[PDB]
Amino acid sequence: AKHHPDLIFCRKQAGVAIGRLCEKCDGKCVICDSYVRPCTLVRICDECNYGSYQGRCVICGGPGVSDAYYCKECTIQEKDRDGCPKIVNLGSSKTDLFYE
Amino acid sequence: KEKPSFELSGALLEDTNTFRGVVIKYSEPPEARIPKKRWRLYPFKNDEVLPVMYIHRQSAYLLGRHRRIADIPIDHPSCSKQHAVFQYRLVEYTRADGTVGRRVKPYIIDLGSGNGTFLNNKRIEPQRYYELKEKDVLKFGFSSREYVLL
Amino acid sequence: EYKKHRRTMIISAETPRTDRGGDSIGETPTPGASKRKERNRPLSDEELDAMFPEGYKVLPPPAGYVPIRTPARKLTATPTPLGGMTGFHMQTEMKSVNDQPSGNLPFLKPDDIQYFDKLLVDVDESEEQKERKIMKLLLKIKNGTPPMRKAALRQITDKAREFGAGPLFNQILPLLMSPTLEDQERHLLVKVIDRILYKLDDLVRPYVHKILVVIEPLLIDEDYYARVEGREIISNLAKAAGLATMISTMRPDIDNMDEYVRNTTARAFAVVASALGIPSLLPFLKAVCKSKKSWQARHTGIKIVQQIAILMGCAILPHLRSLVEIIEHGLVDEQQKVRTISALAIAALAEAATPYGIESFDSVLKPLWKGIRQHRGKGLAAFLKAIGYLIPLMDAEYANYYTREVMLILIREFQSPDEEMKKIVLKVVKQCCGTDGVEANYIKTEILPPFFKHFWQHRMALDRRNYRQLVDTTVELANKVGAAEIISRIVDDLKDEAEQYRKMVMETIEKIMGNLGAADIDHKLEEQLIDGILYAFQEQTTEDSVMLNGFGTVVNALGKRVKPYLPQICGTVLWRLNNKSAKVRQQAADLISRTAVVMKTCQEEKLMGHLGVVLYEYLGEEYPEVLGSILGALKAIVNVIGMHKMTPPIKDLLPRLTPILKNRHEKVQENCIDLVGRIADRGAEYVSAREWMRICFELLELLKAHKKAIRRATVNTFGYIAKAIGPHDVLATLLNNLKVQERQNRVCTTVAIAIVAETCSPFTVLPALMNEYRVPELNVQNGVLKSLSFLFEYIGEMGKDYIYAVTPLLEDALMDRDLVHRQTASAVVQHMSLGVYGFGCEDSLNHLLNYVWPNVFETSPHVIQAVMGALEGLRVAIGPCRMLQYCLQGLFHPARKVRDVYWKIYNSIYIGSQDALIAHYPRIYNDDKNTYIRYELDYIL
Amino acid sequence: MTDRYTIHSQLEHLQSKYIGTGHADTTKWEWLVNQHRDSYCSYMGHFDLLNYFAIAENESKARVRFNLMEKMLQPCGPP
Amino acid sequence: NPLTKVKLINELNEREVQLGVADKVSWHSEYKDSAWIFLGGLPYELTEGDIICVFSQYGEIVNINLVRDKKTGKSKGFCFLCYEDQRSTILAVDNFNGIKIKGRTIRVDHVSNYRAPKDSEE
Amino acid sequence: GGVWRNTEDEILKAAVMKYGKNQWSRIASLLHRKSAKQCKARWYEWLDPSIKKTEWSREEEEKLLHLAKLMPTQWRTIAPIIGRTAAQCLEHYEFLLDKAAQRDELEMLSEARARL
Amino acid sequence: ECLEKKVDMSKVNLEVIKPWITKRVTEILGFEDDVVIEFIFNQLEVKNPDSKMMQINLTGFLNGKNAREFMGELWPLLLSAQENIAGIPSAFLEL
Amino acid sequence: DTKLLILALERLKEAYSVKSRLNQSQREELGLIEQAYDNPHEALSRIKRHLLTQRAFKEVGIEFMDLYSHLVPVYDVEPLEKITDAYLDQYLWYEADKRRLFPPWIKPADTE
Amino acid sequence: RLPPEVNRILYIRNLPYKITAEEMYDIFGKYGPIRQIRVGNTPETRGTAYVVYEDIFDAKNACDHLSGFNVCNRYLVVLYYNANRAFQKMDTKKKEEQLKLLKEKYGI
RNA sequence: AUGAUGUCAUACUUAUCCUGUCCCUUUU
Repeated sequence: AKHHPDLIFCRKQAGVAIGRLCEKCDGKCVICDSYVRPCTLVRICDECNYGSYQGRCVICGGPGVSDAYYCKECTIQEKDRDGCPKIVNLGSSKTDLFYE
Repeated sequence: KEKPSFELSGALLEDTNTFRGVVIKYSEPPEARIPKKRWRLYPFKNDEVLPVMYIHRQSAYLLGRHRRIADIPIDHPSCSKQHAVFQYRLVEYTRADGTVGRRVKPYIIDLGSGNGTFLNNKRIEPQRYYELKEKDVLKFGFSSREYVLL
Repeated sequence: EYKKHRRTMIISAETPRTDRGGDSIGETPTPGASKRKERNRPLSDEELDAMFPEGYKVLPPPAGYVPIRTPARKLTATPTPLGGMTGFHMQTEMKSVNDQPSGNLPFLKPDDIQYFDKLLVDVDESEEQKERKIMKLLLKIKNGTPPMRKAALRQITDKAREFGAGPLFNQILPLLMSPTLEDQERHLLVKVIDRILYKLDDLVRPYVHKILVVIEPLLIDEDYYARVEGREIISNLAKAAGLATMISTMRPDIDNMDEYVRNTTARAFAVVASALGIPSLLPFLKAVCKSKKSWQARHTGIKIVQQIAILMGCAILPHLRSLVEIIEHGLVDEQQKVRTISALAIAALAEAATPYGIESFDSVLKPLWKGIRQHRGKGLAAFLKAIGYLIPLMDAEYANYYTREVMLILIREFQSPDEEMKKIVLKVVKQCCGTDGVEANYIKTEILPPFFKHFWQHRMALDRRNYRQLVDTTVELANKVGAAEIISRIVDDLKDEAEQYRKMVMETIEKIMGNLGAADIDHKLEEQLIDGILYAFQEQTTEDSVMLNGFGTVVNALGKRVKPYLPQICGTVLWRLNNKSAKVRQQAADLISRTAVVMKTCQEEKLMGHLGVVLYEYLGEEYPEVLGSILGALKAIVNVIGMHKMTPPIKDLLPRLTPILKNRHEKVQENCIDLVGRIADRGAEYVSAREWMRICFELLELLKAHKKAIRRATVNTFGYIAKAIGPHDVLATLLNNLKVQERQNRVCTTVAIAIVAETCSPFTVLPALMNEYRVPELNVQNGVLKSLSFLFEYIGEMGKDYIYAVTPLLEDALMDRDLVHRQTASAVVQHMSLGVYGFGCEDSLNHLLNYVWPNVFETSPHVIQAVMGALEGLRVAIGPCRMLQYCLQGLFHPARKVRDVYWKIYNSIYIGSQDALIAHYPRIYNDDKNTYIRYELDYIL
Repeated sequence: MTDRYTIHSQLEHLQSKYIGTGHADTTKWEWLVNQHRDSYCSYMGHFDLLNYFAIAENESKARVRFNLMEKMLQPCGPP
Repeated sequence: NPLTKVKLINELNEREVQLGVADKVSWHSEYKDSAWIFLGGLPYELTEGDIICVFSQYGEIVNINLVRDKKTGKSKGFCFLCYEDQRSTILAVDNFNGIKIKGRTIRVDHVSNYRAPKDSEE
Repeated sequence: GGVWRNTEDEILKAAVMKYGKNQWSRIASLLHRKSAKQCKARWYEWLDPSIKKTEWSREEEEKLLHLAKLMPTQWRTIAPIIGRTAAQCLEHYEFLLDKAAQRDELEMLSEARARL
Repeated sequence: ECLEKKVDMSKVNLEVIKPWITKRVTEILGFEDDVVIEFIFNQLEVKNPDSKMMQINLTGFLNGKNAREFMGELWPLLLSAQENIAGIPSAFLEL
Repeated sequence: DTKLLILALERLKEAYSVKSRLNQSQREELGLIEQAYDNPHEALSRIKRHLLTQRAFKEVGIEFMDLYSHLVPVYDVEPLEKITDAYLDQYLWYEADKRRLFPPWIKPADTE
Repeated sequence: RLPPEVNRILYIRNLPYKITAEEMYDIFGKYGPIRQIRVGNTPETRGTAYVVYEDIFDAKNACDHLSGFNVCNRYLVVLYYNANRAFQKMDTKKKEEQLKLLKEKYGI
């Protein structure tokens, strides 16, 4: 996105697990990364939500509280009918901040 | 078939004093200290003091017939590996003035040799605080020796 | 002491294996000799030439000093016993030395000299020696200022293809191998290894093992982030190199004497198998576990099966059958380890085996159950682990019998001192007794008394894993046998001395009353409850949520059964609300915050008077960490009792809040801004406008916050008060900012311009903004461009009009003064383009697309991705046909650049709306070998 | 049988997985065959377009559908 | 797993020392009223007299008994010894836990259940 | 710190020409990189208009060579006397001149040394 | 090369190919290992194996020059076993 | 070396910061002090390089204080120069007492 | 009673280009018998040397007393030399003959 | 008179981000 250009999404097969968002990343969109116009809910992959991988945020990856949703600008642009956008990789973000 | 004994095992004693390739016996007490008196080992095997070893610079000194345990070998075939151990330690004694204090003096005690030892043509028994001084005619072997130290 | 064998690892196929055979044979020679009878073993001149690097001589001096060195041993005893001493004379008295010789050259630790000595000498400017010499940019990465580390890091990234992997790793692996290595320095060298391994692909093949030897110790580590990094870089290495490279590389470490390398090597195969997939690597494994040489191998390979189970986890599912078919042959093996680790690996499998593939484990069972009878010690517990994870996967009929058999041993084995044991049998009790096909009364009688006897003790709780797992198991037993039982037995322990134990039973009660509900609880036990919870809460050694969330959940679960207990509660709440200054104030405050609703619905109004004015009084507290909790409590009190009923009428409260905003720190800033938000949104009439506009001019600099949520609440509030007043003044006060501060929140003011433009119709506001683009100051020009962007993003449909107004200005902006204009303006075109869709304004969007179109070419990431979003929105709004009519000629153009880009675009147009493209592909004539005319469209009735 | 050609991966990038997107180095015949296959798929998917195509010709709907499915592989001759 | 028990006991003692626990809840209320401590992981060349001499630094042991196995010298590696008071057992579990004695390290913990012949893990 | 870039040096020269010389706090409020003492030291070291930054001759070298032996320390005292007055060009010239030119019984003895 | 003809391991035996593969592995790698025998067992376990994948797996393990000759010797013996109606190579008819 | 540097920096900190006052010069002094207490070997490197190299000095500060009987003027120095000179001073006194160079005549020292 | 990272090899620097191996052997020969010593004869490595002793504790007493020890005008850089790094220039081989010997002579 | 590589400051963007830990390495 915005917060991270080197991050890669999962884009796996869509399952029946509804996605969730963390308390620090509440209200933020997954594709458009906006805060207004939520139109479609976020669905997670089957391998992305299993055991300890269930109930986690898609973007933040932390403890999810509320369910995540997609932006209406991404819904009208057909950017929400793609695969599961689970953040798998984590590069150049929250790595040197742990040392300080 | 069982026979547990709960006695003193050798491994706990060997782990406390562990040498390079053998066990280490004849440990000094806690009252050992570095000597500051004017004393040097003058060895005369053929009335000529070729070598000279400082006894106040080192804390431990082991001489034997083995090259792996000892640091420097010795040319004495009639002496065992553990025959005599001359170590300096400040023991409880009185000076000439009568005041008590710490005096650096050498300790003389037999370590249980197989043939014993002799000093100034006289055998000395262990566990007896003998007045050891400089220029003593000692023997560094179990039976006899052709070399004396001063 | 186990891990420090790392320090003994020297740096780095038939020859490779030939070496291990000789290594083990020398081990048998030496080991044998002692029976026949370390690093100090004497050495040989070839071995001597082996250690030191290139360019040194072993030339001696005279023929009378080497004999001194030989007598030195004998004379180390002899001459130490001889005359010697040193002295000094008083006499009057050149001093050379070297720090790092360079323009700056950030400093060298006294040890690192050994590595970087070559840099110290100043000889310069006369091939490879100059590449090693210039490669000391490493030193700039290791030690120096952060900017030096950044710039150095890039410079070495782009020189990868140049220098090659050989010199780099040759000059790195010693450093990453250094005994004095830091935490940070380690991590940074890991970073450079990654970044260079994103490029080098075929090159690394000789160095792969030479890498892994240092890296595999990262997999076993106390730090977690170190582990995820390690797994990542081994993933990049294995995928980077070839499969056969990895395989053929890593064999000799399987039979290596030390088990350390075997283990970490197993996790290595786990990572590489995640990289290149299970089926590719299967025949290797399946070959390994059947190796007839020695057991250690099979032990390793089985451990590999396990670590694959942990790593891949849920994704094992397809090959589960083949994997089982591999592992099954080790359960019956004569060696023990292989059996143990085997069944353990079955466990890991089944645990990653989500409710399915039961029959794949099928043939495994019948031996296991049999083994359950005859085993003593750890292997037994391991089997219990496996069977434990299995049982949820069986049928409640077969698992009825089998379960009822397991329960016996499960009972008998509670009492073992082994903590591994207790972990296993614990989680077991969870799965076996958390089965729907198990009867309550049987558990109530047989299990619970020994369970609370042996398991609940102060050995457990002090440990971490045992703590958690215990919590879970107890929670589930509550889930079956019911609530009042478990709680009723563990209440008396709330009053126990130690903290951690109290914490444990407290969180247990919390989760229990969370799930089952408080309805089951009787009266007396409820008295013991509330008293227990107060008592435990009155002594807090550390600050933590467990006690608080615990209390809150207990009360909210009890509902209004708690009402008789309030005066005791809140009495404690006020008295504690003094006592501890910095420690407990914040905590009692938060207690109020979470108990608000309960103190409301039961209609105790005196208590709301109390909390209202009492808390009102603490707003002068100088300690921020307290004050924050105070404001939070006020917040929660606002959400229960309404505006006009506030016992501290808002006229009092709000201006008393206003000065606090200088607090800066989020602790007071967070809750404060929040509350100003709640009141500013809800009532908002109680306060006169003058106060409000002052609040504005105070809010303006809150945008320096380092936290995102602060700015969040801030902007939303600013919208609320924008409603309370009306647009023009406040949007002017936003335009007062020239966006000089690029740090903290700047564009945030832009967002305020957006939301303000929403709160009352932007149909009013736009002319002011559009006029304010005139100002010659550039950064605020791009600022108002952003304001348009977010503006259309929030307004959506309503832009069906204002498009025209913004159109010529976008013309001026999109026509480039400087790149940021084109970028931001393009984003505006995007959000406009999504917003207006389908309403028939496309024409002017085409006009703007003209000026958009030249910007297609550039290497700047933000402008190219911006333009991409732009042309995507323009795709959906205009329709593909026009897009494609701009994208045709660029596809086949001779240059590489144009083709790269126009094909990127054409792909973006292609993926979406691929169905609607059909009509618009032009007519393309047919050549000799191929017919390029689609004649179907030319069929005419 | 040394081939020295292992199109496996590099740095988890590119790796085309879709069909009909195309590249910058795409030939004219491959793009024409992909456009013809997309046109055949759009004719087979749309019911009104298939009805308008079968009403003009004297063939039936299922025969024209089988002819369009048979002409998909080699519908214009791979370049 | 074989040597992780002493590490787990040391981690529990470190967590009890760092969590701010008093003397009443310092992992002693669950192993109270019993001076019988469980020792496991000893060397195969250690006798009962040497273990009784090494474990007498914190007080005189009342009843010590080594795990008898392999009819030749009764050697299995485990040992059970009851001290005089519970404070001596607490000091032995707090000081002699995880220490090294003649090569391989041993483990010191409390059982406080009964006297059983086969209760440790080899 | 104190990198003394050229764009900062021009701004410091403009602040010295516009504001004044005996007002160091007024010149430090328009640079955002150095303090007032560092700005005054830069103005007295490199930004001074009377500093002779070039033309090293043999008369000044002979003056500095005939002054470093009379006073070995206190190079700041010989800064304005030699004429350089930069307090660092004198030490650099001394280092260049040192590197380029490098490339009772006792009395009884001497008494008999003349009598023999 | 010789790895372009399609073959099938279901029409050929497996016990007669173990000694020739063991001799080829002892000639190539010098000694006898357990990873190469397991790789040869996994390469013939499928009913329709891949000659190019087996050649890549042999070039990754061995040097490549001897691995190409080993693949060319294993493809011809498998072809002679699959072409025969019995399902055995030419080295099994004599002994 | 390091033991002497810690002692001298402790004295310099205890004097220059006591309680809740500042400047901007004193702020840079406290900051360099904290950086020295964070990366001590680098600071010892800095001090050694300065003491062997830089034979110059920056402009020191002075304004007298008035114990109104006899005024006794008190001089102030620039920060990093003060730190380096302070480690030099504690070094000089350490080697002086180890050498017993100043006699027992000049008796102002560590009896009381 | 020793840190593990120290090894029998010591990297020694701040050496003159004229320095003699006589002074080398003499000085360093205090602590124990020399396994051997190398000296850089190459343009970059001139001024550096590596010392190797029959025992580690030798080297420990060495770096103890020889820390910042003086020669000519110089204070030598005395560090414990690292391991691994650049090794594989040589190989693992020639184990077969010696192992065959110990398998022959003692017969074990 | 553009453009080229190059050591070196300076602004700008990413609504970039400040409580992250071993709740999993337990390898002889």
